[PDB]
Amino acid sequence: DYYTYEWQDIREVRANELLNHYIKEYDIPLIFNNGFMDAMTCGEEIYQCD
Amino acid sequence: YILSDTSTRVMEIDGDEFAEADYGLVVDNSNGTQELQQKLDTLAQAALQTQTLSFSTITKLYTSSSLAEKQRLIEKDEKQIRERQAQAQKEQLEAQQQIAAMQQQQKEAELLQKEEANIRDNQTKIIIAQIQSE
Amino acid sequence: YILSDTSTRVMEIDGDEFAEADYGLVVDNSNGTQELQQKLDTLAQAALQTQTLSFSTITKLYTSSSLAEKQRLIEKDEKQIRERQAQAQKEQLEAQQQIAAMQQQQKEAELLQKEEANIRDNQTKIIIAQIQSE
Ligand SMILES: [Mg+2]
Repeated sequence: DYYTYEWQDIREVRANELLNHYIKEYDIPLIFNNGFMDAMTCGEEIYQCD
Repeated sequence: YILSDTSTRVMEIDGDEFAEADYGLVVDNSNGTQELQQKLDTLAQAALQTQTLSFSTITKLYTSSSLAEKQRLIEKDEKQIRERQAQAQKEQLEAQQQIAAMQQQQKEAELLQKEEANIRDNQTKIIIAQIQSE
Repeated sequence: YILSDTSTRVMEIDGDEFAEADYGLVVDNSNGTQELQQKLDTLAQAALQTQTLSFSTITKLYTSSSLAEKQRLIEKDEKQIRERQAQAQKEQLEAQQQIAAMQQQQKEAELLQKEEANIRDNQTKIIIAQIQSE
């Protein structure tokens, strides 16, 4: 079934399987939610990805 | 564990150093991709009925989380069934034709029987004419 | 008592010293997994009617508590019906062929009888003319 797939498709599945996991693992929507409170208080909204 | 067999071998085909927005892939939460997601599941629900997508495929669509995998499953399951219906049309066509072949083979067998049935009456009429003439 | 026969056996594999989120499993109460539980239970009902899913398996889905268990159960019974509907079509396909097989040999038995019938009138006819010649 990967003969009907495309190269931009296999790169897109791998990108989502990385992103769908770690959003649910770290609970990233809460990390972005604390960052909005600094946005309304400083005017700054910064994150480090390490 | 979080990636597949084909997804882990992407690391070998070169250049993965380069950002994904250089290879045509962007992170997008916008009204275009929610409209494409709501279309692609409504299209699958319209394909679940009329027996175009199996119940194996639709549960893979609900647990996909990527608009291109769930696009390829609609494409893959349509090509499989439309191949199966085209060969089912073909096997039903040749079956009535071999039925048309076996009825034709027996009626010329009936036809060849009555002509060999007739001549052996005719040549034995020559025999019963022959014996008493002595 | 609270676990299955398979679920007590993953302890024998060398992985349960580590967290579950290292093997792709997280706890989730979101809009994502709540929509999946609706989409599996609605697809179960559309499979219950149109005779694709039995009443025994629907009772297993309601008391399943896992969104991947009831994914593997709807795919289980749908594979059970598609093999039965394929073999019953093939059993009906050979049944018309074997009736057509036995109707073929019986009319050839009507064919092979009348060629050996008429020659028997012929060979006794030669005995008639040979007796009168003496
Ligand atoms: Mg028990």
